[PDB]
Amino acid sequence: LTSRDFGSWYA
Amino acid sequence: LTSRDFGSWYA
Amino acid sequence: SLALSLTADQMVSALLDAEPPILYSEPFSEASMMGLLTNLADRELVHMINWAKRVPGFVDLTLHDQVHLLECAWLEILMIGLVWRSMEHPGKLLFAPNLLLDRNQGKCVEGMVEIFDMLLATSSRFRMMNLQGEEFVCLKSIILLNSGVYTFLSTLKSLEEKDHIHRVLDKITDTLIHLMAKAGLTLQQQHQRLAQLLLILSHIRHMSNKGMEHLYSM
Amino acid sequence: NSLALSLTADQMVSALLDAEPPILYSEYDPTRPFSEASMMGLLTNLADRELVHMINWAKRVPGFVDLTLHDQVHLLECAWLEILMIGLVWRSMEHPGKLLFAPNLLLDRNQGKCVEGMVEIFDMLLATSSRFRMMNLQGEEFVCLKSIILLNSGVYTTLKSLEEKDHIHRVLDKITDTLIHLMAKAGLTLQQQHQRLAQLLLILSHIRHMSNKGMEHLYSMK
Ligand SMILES: CC/C(=C(\c1ccc(O)cc1)c1ccc(OCCN(C)C)cc1)c1ccccc1
Ligand SMILES: CC/C(=C(\c1ccc(O)cc1)c1ccc(OCCN(C)C)cc1)c1ccccc1
Repeated sequence: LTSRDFGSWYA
Repeated sequence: LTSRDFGSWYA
Repeated sequence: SLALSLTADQMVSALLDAEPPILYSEPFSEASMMGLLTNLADRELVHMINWAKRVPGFVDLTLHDQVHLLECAWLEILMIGLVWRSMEHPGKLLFAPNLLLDRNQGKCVEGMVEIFDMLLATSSRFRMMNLQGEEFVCLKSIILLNSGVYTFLSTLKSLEEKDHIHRVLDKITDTLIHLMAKAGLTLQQQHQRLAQLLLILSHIRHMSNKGMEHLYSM
Repeated sequence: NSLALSLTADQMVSALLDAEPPILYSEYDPTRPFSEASMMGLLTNLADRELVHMINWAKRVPGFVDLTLHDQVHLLECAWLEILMIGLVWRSMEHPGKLLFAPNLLLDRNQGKCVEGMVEIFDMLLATSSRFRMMNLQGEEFVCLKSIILLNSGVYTTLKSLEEKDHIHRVLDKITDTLIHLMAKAGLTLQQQHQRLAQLLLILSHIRHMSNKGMEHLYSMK
């Protein structure tokens, strides 16, 4: 689990 | 005397 | 709103027009020095209230919101003013034309040398960027509108007030970019410099917070 | 071209994403019901574990380890609470009105009242969550802001001195290029790009404010 598993990402 | 009397200004 | 229909040149003119008087101060001890600084600040606060009412957008807010913004920003505004007028004096703080102090003298007030060093560092950063007065005046208006916006407070009106402030902040951004473009900066240089300027506001916040802590302690 | 200033915008984003720290779970022992830390102990324990990961993250940020050790420690000691806080806000954005300290420790505003003085700080973090939601802050933007906080917060607090401050400012400029590129690639106009960059940077002054208030509180409860 990191920040990359939360919220919206441009890509 | 104001800030205008100090430093550099673009104009 | 007057504010949102202003061109970049007209915003600059309005902010220049609004600039307050630079005051003259009326051995040292901690007591006397804080006395001088307190007296000068209290006089500058009178002029600051009238300045703030001349910042495009500010008068469109309720009197309650105007007071709140000034209560949050006032020390930041005094400090950025100080840094600006100290820019051409490496190693010194020009509190007034007749009160020019170096850091040795900051140590008069236990706790103040920390703050004095931070101010000098900001002054040195301004100098290192060759900050111009039009940019300084924009930054000062940003502090006014921005510093207390996240601690407003429950009504539709209030949400409408925040939207307004953000709209004006966007116009000040456009104005900075305009000044920089007119000064012959590349698009790349324009965004880099916009970032450099706005990042200094975090440091001005930090200094105001340390200042407020010191004032409360005493 | 593997050094920091040589990286393209895409390569910088990619490197920063690779360096993201783990999101920790709050430690729990079902066999120790009665020594469950107070609210403050739970947050302290979490934060201390996060700080170990933070040092290693910072030292993976391209450019950071080019600084002297003294300067690295300085920047870290200035930024650490801002960095915990922005990380907290990111992961809390999908939980309006709440703070996701950990996947197994999701707290509401009123739980902030468990520590005198803490609710003020919870309120400010919640307003940040709300600001980020209203902007539709994207992950790659959050990741650039963290690095900006690391490099910026202690820079303002002698030849090589100036040399090091010069290097920091160059890396900061590269991260600005990186933010702009992300926005440009997303199809924002130049005007929308400059307006958005400024909106994001102004939130950093609020994050500074929150960290100042938190440090004050921590130092009071010594
Ligand atoms: C950094 C200089 C300074 C003040 C100052 C800054 C800029 C300026 O143009 C004039 C003064 C300062 C000192 C005292 C002060 O008291 C205000 C109390 N009034 C509002 C009742 C305000 C600013 C100060 C602030 C806090 C602690 C120690 C010193
Ligand atoms: C606001 C949440 C918080 C902390 C926190 C923030 C984000 C996060 O992911 C985890 C915790 C907090 C609490 C305690 C703390 O102390 C660490 C002590 N070490 C450094 C010795 C740090 C942050 C806190 C900070 C200051 C005062 C009271 C509470």
